[PDB]
Amino acid sequence: SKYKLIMLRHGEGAWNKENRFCSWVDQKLNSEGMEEARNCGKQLKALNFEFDLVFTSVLNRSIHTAWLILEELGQEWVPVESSWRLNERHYGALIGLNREQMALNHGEEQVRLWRRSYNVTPPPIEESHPYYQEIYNDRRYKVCDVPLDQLPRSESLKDVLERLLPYWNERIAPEVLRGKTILISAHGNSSRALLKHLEGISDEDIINITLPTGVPILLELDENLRAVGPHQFLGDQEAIQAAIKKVED
Amino acid sequence: SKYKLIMLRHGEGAWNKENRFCSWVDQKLNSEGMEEARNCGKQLKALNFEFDLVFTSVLNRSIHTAWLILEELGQEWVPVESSWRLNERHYGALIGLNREQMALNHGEEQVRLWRRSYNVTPPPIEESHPYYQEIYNDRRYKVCDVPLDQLPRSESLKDVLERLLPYWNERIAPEVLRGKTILISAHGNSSRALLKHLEGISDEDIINITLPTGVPILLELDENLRAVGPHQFLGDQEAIQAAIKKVED
Repeated sequence: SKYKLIMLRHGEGAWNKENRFCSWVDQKLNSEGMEEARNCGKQLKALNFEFDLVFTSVLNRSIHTAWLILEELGQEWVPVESSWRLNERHYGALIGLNREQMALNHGEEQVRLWRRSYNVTPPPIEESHPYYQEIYNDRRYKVCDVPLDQLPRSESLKDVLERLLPYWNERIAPEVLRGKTILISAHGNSSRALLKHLEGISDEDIINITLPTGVPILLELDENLRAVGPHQFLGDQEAIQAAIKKVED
Repeated sequence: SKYKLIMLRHGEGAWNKENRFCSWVDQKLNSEGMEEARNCGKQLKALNFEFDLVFTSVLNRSIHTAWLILEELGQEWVPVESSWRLNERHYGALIGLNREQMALNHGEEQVRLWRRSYNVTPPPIEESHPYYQEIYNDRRYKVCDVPLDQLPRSESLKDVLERLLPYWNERIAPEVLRGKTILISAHGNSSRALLKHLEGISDEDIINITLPTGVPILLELDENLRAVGPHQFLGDQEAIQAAIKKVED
């Protein structure tokens, strides 16, 4: 492979356990999630990875994961760049609720698509939503490449890929093609959407892809930046199968 | 005034109490050095500071200081930018040695200059210094705005100001004039050189300015980015003397 890039997702937290979607709520990593980031950094140091640039989202759990890895690598000097286009999927009005609360207010049949389909967008988050203010009042969203009102109020995995692509093509890809070793600290859907694009996965298969957290996901790309072969999880097989088992269902 | 800018320095280490100059050696902050960064962040949060951009050096103690402040401010998303031109003063061959040792190899009168003068450059570091490789083998310096061999091998307070100016003028100044609230996590001489320039301090008076660590240094600039008065230390007026008196001993 002419190029190699590493990617991973932070460890999910308390909400994920209760089957709730943190989404764009800027929750901090818990003890377990901070341990994953460290162990991941140790794993990369053990593989002598030397990064030249780092890309993260605007959500602090993404960033803190990157910081802990850089500290473990002793590469805190590596430029770090953040963007909302790398943010987790915006679940709209479904933010906060568990599976049962969703079926109750929207319809079981209706809820199925929203979590298991590739292009069905959940209903938009509204002024009346408990977390509406906390997201849009945040001044980090007042300095994006698009005005606050032009940002997502809900998203499908397809939507995510569509606002992520611009960032890959305009900011990240040029750096890979320039010989740089990149690290991408992302989220569940963020990383999922980028893998679909680089690996050419169908709309039907993208849904079933396994994405363990706290695990380095190595991608070997050719001259067109298209993945050569399957992405590989780096680290000991035990730690991997436990992580995989954790993102099941 | 019309513009504002916050500067500060990291807590000194063990070497500094042994009266040794860490200089460009990339030492990590100690327990003491990290608590200062946090308390400083808490002090800024307490003052409702909202930064739009952050500048640090390439030495990790500078960076970690910034990260701890951003975390305390809940502004981990603020872009961070690092440069060697913000690095601590390069003390040349004097890196490592203590007072007793410097004299033993150079002379009480000759060393008194290199430490208390504004323009006398210490001898350069030789390829035989214990810390030479540790500094020039590092890849963080193989990606600077000037080739590795062209980096200072020692410096005077004047030298520091001369390689810092290009970065103020070209990178930071434009952002201040653009309405942005900047934060600069620097070092002893770095912060000293910058204040001298912006406040128009003499070569003799500069030597005596008291630069407490872990303290927010507010600077109000006019339209020409010149100091509109003297810089001011912010925070609990109680803890501020604990900072100055400690720096004065």
